[PDB]
Amino acid sequence: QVLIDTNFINFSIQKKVDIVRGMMDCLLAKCNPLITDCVMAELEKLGPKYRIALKLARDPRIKRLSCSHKGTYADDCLVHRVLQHKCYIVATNDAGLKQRIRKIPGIPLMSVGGHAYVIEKLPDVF
Amino acid sequence: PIEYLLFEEPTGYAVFKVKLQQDDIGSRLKEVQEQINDFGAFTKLIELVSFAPFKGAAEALENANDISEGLVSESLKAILDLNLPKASSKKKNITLAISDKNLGPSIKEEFPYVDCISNELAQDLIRGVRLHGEKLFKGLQSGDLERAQLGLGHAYSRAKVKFSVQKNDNHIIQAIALLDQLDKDINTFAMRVKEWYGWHFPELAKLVPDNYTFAKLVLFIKDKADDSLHDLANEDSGIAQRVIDNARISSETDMENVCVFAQRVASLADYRRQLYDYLCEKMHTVAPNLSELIGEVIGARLISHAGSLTNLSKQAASTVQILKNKGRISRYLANKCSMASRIDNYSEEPSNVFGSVLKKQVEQRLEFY
Amino acid sequence: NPKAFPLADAALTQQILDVVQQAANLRQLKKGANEATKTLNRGISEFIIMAADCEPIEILLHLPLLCEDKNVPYVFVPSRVALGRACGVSRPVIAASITTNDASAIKTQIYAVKDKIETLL
Amino acid sequence: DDNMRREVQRDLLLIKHRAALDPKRHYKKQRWEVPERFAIGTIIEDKSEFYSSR
Amino acid sequence: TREEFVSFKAHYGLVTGLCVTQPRFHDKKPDLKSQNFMLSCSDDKTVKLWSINVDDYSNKNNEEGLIRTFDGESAFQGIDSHRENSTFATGGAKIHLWDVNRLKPVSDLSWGADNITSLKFNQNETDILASTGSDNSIVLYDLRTNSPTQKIVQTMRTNAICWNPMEAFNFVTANEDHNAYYYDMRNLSRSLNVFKDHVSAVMDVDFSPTGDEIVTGSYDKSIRIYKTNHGHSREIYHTKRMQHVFQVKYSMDSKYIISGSDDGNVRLWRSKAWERSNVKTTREKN
Amino acid sequence: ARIILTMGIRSKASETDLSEILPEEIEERVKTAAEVSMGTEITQTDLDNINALAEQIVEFAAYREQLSNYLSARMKAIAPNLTQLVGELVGARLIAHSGSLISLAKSPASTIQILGAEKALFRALKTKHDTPKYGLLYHASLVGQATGKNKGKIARVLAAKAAVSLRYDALAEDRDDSGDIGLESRAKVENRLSQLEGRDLRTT
Amino acid sequence: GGAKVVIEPHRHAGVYIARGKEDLLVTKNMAPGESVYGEKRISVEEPVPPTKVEYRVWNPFRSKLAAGIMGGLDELFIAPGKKVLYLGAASGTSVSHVSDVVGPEGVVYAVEFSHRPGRELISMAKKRPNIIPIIEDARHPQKYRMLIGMVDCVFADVAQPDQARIIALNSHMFLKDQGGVVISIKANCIDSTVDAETVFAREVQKLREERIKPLEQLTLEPYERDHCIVVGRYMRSGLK
RNA sequence: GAGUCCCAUAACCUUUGUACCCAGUGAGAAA
RNA sequence: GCGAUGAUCACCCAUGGGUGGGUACAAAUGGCAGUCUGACAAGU
RNA sequence: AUCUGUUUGGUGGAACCUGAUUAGAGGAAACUCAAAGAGUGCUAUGGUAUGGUGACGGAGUGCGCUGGUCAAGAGUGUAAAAGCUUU
Ligand SMILES: [Zn+2]
Repeated sequence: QVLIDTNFINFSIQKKVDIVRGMMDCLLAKCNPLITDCVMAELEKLGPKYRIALKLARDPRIKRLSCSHKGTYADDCLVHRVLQHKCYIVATNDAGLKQRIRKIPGIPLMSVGGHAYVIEKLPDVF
Repeated sequence: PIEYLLFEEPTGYAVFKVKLQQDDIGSRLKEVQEQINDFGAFTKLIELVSFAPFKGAAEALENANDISEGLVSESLKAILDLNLPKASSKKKNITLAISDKNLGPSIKEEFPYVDCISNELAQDLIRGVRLHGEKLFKGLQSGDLERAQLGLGHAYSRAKVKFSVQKNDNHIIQAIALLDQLDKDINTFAMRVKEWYGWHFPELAKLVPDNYTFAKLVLFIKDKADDSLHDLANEDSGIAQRVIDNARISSETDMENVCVFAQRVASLADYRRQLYDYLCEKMHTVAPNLSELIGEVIGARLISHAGSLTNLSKQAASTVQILKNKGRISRYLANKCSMASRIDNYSEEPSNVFGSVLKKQVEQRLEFY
Repeated sequence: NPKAFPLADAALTQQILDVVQQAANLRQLKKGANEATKTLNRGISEFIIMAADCEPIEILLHLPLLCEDKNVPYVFVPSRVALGRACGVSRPVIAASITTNDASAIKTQIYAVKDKIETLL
Repeated sequence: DDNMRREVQRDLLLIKHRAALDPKRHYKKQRWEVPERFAIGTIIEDKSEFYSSR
Repeated sequence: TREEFVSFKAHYGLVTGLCVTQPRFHDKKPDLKSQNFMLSCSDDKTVKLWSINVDDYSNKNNEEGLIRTFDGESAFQGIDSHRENSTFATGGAKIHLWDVNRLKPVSDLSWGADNITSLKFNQNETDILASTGSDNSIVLYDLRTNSPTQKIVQTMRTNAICWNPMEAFNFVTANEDHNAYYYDMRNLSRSLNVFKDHVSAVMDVDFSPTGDEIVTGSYDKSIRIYKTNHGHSREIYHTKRMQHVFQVKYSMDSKYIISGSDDGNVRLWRSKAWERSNVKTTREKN
Repeated sequence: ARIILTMGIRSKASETDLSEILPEEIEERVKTAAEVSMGTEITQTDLDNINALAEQIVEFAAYREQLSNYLSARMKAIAPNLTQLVGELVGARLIAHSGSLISLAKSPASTIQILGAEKALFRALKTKHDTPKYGLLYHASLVGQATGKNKGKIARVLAAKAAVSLRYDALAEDRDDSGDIGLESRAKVENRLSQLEGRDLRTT
Repeated sequence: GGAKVVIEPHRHAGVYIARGKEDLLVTKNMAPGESVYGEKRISVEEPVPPTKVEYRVWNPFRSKLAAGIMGGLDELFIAPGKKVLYLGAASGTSVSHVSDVVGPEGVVYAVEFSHRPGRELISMAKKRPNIIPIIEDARHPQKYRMLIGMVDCVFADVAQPDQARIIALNSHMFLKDQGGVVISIKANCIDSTVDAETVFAREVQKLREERIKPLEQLTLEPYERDHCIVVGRYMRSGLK
């Protein structure tokens, strides 16, 4: 189960990768993608330029969590809920969030690179 | 509209009248969620109109079982028929707020003009009156509500589990733990009686060594006598009258005192063997298989040292302390006795037949050697 | 509700007895009532099988209370003779226990039978 | 009181310097100053199991 | 709880109208204490009527969706239900009247061959309909005479109507020049108010159930609340996340305002922003 | 024991009352606890053993108080001046501590002061600490009447007068068993206790 | 076995540590003079003569709550004057320790559904009067809503997959606002197809969906493999 | 002047009389 | 004409004794083990 | 032992260095006087305030209102029905 954020969705649509099919042929496993309410709040706050990205995040195949905090800082929410539990893949393309996630141990990181998704800290990919 | 409220509680039934509705749409908000914690604002919502108390713990347990399995009892019928207005059954029923969605159908089966609500609004109204409790009732009930709660919880649980006080092994725990105490008490008290009568003649403790028999015969001999007919309860009695003729030891107030001491020893001596008969009977009705196998006093000490019939039952058979061939008949009797105690504990009203079969098995095993 | 309540039907009974036979070959089965209660109070047990037709029944009904205390699945097979025959010994057994082991070659089978009898229970 | 602290004042030193009583025991590093309220008590091993902790 | 009882893939196109009913069948009896009924028209030429399992009373203990399917030959654009007598009306290529028993329109009540974009029934004097046609027209219909009644042509297109629930002949129109018009049914020659403060096309209007103020959401991504006697906005609600508020209702509490935007979200607001919804002691109420 | 012999059962308590036991203010508490309780209902075959135990310990206390009557009688017939001074059971465990009445009589009054507190005494002598001042004589009624450091003071004067009366009782031959020497010694101790309870360390 | 320890109060109120050469988690004994499940006891003579009061060793391999305490929980809500609703009082093993931590002035409602554990619960609640045994299913709190009122902490040692619904129902009925919610989650008994961190994350998400704010979780690993205690408080308004 | 109410009403040791000994395991046993 | 409802597992003589180590109980005018100080104080 | 000189424990606290604080650092008393903080308790109850300024009250009548029952109407259904619905 993979936590998505907003620039990962934007780079997915910019590189024409499907979310669940890109995840499946990246990991060769069955993926459950998760949009937290703060990532969804960030996509809605991005305005009416990003309508395509918002209604591709509105997808019944993409399940969605319910964050319980004030504010819509998705990087704080993703970092907290991943270092609490260590049962999550983080799909992101922010340089700062990528550095945070790859500094906390045991957390695999997925990112749009080239024309498909790549995964780094998951040691069983083939 | 949530017009009336029915709160069931161990002291009786309460019908409240809802004064102000709480918000439906803003029911998850912070101020609406903590107005039921503040009492100064909850009393703006709820007003007590009726409280029918119970007739006692018997009717309390009856209504606790009826409320538990979702039925309208007769006291419920009385208080609802007193308090709720005769509304229509086809147009604008009166609205009662309950906390039990399967008690609702039993309320509409009896009063068709009553629609019942138990959703989150009625739930937090109900937990508001649960949170405040004794303050809403304005002083009109007998009995503290938590004390009635303790009584009703214990009664409900023993009813639901069918707790019988006949098959209650704590009686035989305390019976044998008291019987050992009075064994050593009759022993030390009659030892002091023999000591105080040792300087009246020191041969009664030589002829009659048993404590009770010594004490009862010295409760009526206080002198010389001759007339040795009612002192046989007669070779020992004849020797005792011969020793009274050849008296060879040395009051009145001290002798009256040691008569009171020997009367105390006799009273202890026949309260013992009343207790022993009681615990043999209680052991036959509580553990018949154990008492058929190894006897009533031995089974009593076995379940005492184990702590309970349940602890002796759930103990492993190789870890039972019962009291070569002589070394392994103990192990055979141990695992058969553990088997018998399991039968006897977990059967509900036990027979004696499996204690009989295990006694037959262990006598066959000892007669084989 | 009888005393020997969570009885298994025939398919679950044969699944249970097959994994009992394999654990008995792999030295992962402690068989008999007091060995079962020994391994139960020691905590090395994954599920206990009681047979619901021995000549008393409380003789092994002492064990559901122990399993409940320590949260261990317990299941009632309706034949002590078939249970002993599955255990691989020349006598009927009335209770048996699957001890825990992680160097065990039948761990998936034991876990599947545990899930089946726990959804039963 | 100090009258009882002057009777249990030695085994409190033993519990403070636990770490150098056995050369194989190796406790976790606490300090353990003497607590303000304590009580000295004796273990009752019961009459159920024998010979092991007895 | 802010959570859906049920969802329904109702149609294939846009569901262009939906309302709610207490369907007066004359063979069955409506169970309104455990079922709710909503019906809904779309541009795939269908009106569908659905029932919902509702947990509001605990009287009972069930075949929820799509109890019937009315069918038209052209598309539909609006729908509103009569507040009695099993009747509703659907606007579209032409405005038809329906009842929930018959599978076909009872009557076609169209002024001319110009289509109808919106519809509202009156709330008291329940047999007076009003409709907005795309020729910038507002038409009143009466259901005693089973006929249209009078129409006016304005400058731009009326997006919505709502009737005053406390005055029974007044209604408010919400139209494409950026303001709302408070009209008297007995004299449509003059508006009796104009509510002016919007800056793009007004998409939807609604009345408070107290009849004293209106809410008004528009194409500039903001909603506005107006006192009925003034004619300028008492309040504006906006959000960076809210885009193009297309539907606004005023909840029956008269205290909350439901807005449906076009990013997908339906949002609750307070009609009075500074007002909290707890119960109040008499010192704070005073 | 007397109350369970009186009532037995909780509903029986609801129908009965009692005033010779449990005086006048615990009645409403036992009635409220009888009305609501977490207790079961017993049977007759074990209520009979409960009743037998209750009458057993009632007769036990009857034997206790009549043995105390016997002790008071023998004590005021053997060493009556010690009874008039320090009391029956206090003088009794003095005599029983030291063995014989003559062996207690030939001991100095300081020993009779510290007579019960031997382990405190000899630890406070074998390390150089302060010795006790009360001993077995602390439970005399006069030392009960004193308060402060003057209960050490009148433990001392009570042991002095008790040595006087005790060796009079053991060594007299024309003794009359009437309490005369013990009574004049007790008057001396009482007015001494008066004159050192009259003083006060405050300044007025 | 006959040795001498020093009793010392823990950080948590109502529980103690007996220091020897191995130190023991220890509680005061509400029913002095007998052991309940065969644990060992400590008898101190505290100073009419001094009275022999005694203490019971809390075994972390037979108590999830003691495993949590001596793994280190920042806040238990079981406290010496409180009311605890124990769910899944599977015998009197941990309920006795919770009972005498809570003390004579506080109440433990021990809810259990099976009947032979209920018989042992009633015979234990005789000698511990502050235990109200409730033999009922916790999945229907209305069946015993008349016997319990306004608890301060719920403890949940149920081992069922509908755990979070049971906890939520009992909390919404009987827990007060900002009261304690202590949960012992067993991963394998919830479900074994996913890993332990997935099922703990889902259960914590279920708790905050039923508005119980989690403060703290602890894996309690040397005593139980793939267990957890989640300590939360019943926020009821504003987890934010 | 002065540490008992915190078991000298006691604790431990020694000797003398009375009743015993010197649990786990887990598939064998017999011929 | 077996068994998991459990098979199995200190010194001296040609079943019986001799010699003692631990267990509990009770006793001891057996032991530890030895019964504080000694002339002022209170008041006016 | 006019041997020994290490360790442990108490007393003591020079020089340097580090950290904090500074009208030097405290201490004791209380039916003392003030300044503030936190928690708890208490029906803490007018959602628009008594049944009534002879303008009023009470009694009775008439209208109004509530409930069930029966009858009639009407719809729907049907060979006829029955049933069901009916602001
Ligand atoms: Zn978030």
